[PDB]
Amino acid sequence: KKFLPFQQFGRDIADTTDAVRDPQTLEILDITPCSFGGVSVITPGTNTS
Amino acid sequence: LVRDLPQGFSALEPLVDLPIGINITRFQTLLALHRSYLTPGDSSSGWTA
Amino acid sequence: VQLVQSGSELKKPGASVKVSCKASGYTFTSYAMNWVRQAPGQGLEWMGWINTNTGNPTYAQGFTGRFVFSLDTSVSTAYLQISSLKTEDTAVYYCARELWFGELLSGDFDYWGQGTLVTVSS
Amino acid sequence: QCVNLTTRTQLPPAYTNSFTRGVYYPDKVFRSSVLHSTQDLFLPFFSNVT
Amino acid sequence: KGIYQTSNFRVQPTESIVRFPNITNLCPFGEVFNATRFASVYAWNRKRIS
Ligand SMILES: *[C@@H]1O[C@H](CO)[C@@H](O[C@@H]2O[C@H](CO)[C@@H](O)[C@H](O)[C@H]2NC(C)=O)[C@H](O)[C@H]1NC(C)=O
Ligand SMILES: *[C@@H]1O[C@H](CO)[C@@H](O)[C@H](O)[C@H]1NC(C)=O
Ligand SMILES: *[C@@H]1O[C@H](CO)[C@@H](O)[C@H](O)[C@H]1NC(C)=O
Ligand SMILES: *[C@@H]1O[C@H](CO)[C@@H](O)[C@H](O)[C@H]1NC(C)=O
Repeated sequence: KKFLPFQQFGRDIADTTDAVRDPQTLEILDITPCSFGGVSVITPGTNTS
Repeated sequence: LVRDLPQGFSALEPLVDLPIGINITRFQTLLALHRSYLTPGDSSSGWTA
Repeated sequence: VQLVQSGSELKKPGASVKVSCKASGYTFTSYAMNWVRQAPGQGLEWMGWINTNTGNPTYAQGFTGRFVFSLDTSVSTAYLQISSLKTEDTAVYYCARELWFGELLSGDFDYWGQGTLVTVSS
Repeated sequence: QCVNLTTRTQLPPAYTNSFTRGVYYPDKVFRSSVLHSTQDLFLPFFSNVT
Repeated sequence: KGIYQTSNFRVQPTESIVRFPNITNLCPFGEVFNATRFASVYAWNRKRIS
């Protein structure tokens, strides 16, 4: 994602940062949240085991 | 083109921000002036557009 | 920018006809209106121009009286009216667009219409 | 020093149509493949321009 | 016996990185805080710090 020289970091439809400029190397880096998900537990009941 | 404003669409990038704090109510533009040997006279009339 | 005119017509000699000209796609009051004719087999003849702001016509030589220029603003359609038609008036009339520069006009004809073919015969 | 310009024809200006011009970037935010609404000063479409 | 949604997992960050521009010179705060004379309210001074 090329950036025009006037503009700082961008945004998405969720109002979160997605791309940013480095303040030293003046390069463009993408930001993505790391892995996450739900936790579900399989149990045969508290009576069996 | 020749003599008219063209038909099309364009997006204007910002150029510079000028914090001046002054009050502006009127404005005027600056134009050039051509003087040569085909325009005799004084400085008030010896010119071409 | 389109310049559509009225269709062709046939008329007996001695009567009077009116030719319209509709303009679109551009601001009518900004540019003046010029008229030109072309008899079949020869070149272009210019009878004059009419201002689109004040509506004043300016006829050339030999076209005074018989030729009438008139405009309007709301409908924004030019008109050409010729009275006492005879055999030599058989020609096609073209509308010529000329931008308003002042009391002296230039020679830039940028846009033309499709023309209206009239024919005076018995 | 100042000098007044002579031999110039004083004439009224004219008008023409601005075909969807005057659109600028409203902010310094990069966006891609999204229809974004805004409320700011803009040139209205098909306006008279002197 | 059955399925139950309990909580959520996430990758904890390993460290932290701070990105700041290459700059070393200090702002002259004492120029405006220890100035010899101050302008009036109706003619208030405006100075740029950058
Ligand atoms: C050019 O002409 C103008 C007049 O059209 C001169 O305007 C002066 O305007 C001030 C206030 O706007 C008046 O107090 C002066 O009396 C005007 N001058 C005169 C001579 O009437 C303007 O000075 C002219 N430029 C130069 C360089 O003389
Ligand atoms: C476990 O289930 C059996 C029947 O499947 C039942 O008889 C027994 O009482 C249960 N255990 C407990 C601790 O309730
Ligand atoms: C700027 O000058 C005009 C000229 O009379 C005045 O009406 C206006 O109040 C001033 N201030 C602003 C903020 O426009
Ligand atoms: C532009 O001006 C012309 C004549 O002055 C008028 O007919 C037209 O409606 C105007 N258009 C707009 C968008 O103001």
